[PDB]
Amino acid sequence: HYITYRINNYTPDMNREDVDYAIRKAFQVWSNVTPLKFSKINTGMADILVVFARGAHGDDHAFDGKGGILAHAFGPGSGIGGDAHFDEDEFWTTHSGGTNLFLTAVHEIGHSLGLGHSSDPKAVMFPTYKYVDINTFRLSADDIRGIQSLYG
Ligand SMILES: COc1ccc(-c2ccc(S(=O)(=O)c3ccccc3CC(=O)NO)cc2)cc1
Ligand SMILES: [Ca+2]
Ligand SMILES: [Ca+2]
Ligand SMILES: [Ca+2]
Ligand SMILES: [Zn+2]
Ligand SMILES: [Zn+2]
Repeated sequence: HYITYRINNYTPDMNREDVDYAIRKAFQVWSNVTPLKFSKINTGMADILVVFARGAHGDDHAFDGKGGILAHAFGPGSGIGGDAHFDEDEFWTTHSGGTNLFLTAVHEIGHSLGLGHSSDPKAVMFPTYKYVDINTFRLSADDIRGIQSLYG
């Protein structure tokens, strides 16, 4: 129940502190509904690596340029397992005006922890990006069902 994460690199779209905050808040969403304890590391071997990259980036799932696929993430495992990759050809944002990193990271971390996609459009795990005010964002009951089915 104790999972480490590291931010490999920072999108130039955002301030470094804003990337840190968005990612920290995204892990907090999942920690708030599970026994999971997440610890950020700055250097070293983490369970979950966060990476921004474009096109082909070393995993056999190349990105596709601006638009299309925004991000993907691997389920829990050794190596690339757990990692969450964000397509740098998107414009990552703290709020709107691009693709919101926090919301996207909530979705990807879901996959990092072993979740698939939901058929509930209110779930963060439903694979349609839609901006919502970050302060009013809430996991759906379907997301909570999924994650609690794995942890606890
Ligand atoms: C509410 O906040 C949200 C909800 C959903 C996502 C989300 C939605 C879609 C995608 S995507 O990369 O375009 C995509 C679209 C369809 C099928 C697969 C994918 C890849 C994917 O599911 N990555 O996790 C990636 C992230 C992002 C943020
Ligand atoms: Ca893309
Ligand atoms: Ca990993
Ligand atoms: Ca970018
Ligand atoms: Zn990748
Ligand atoms: Zn997804």
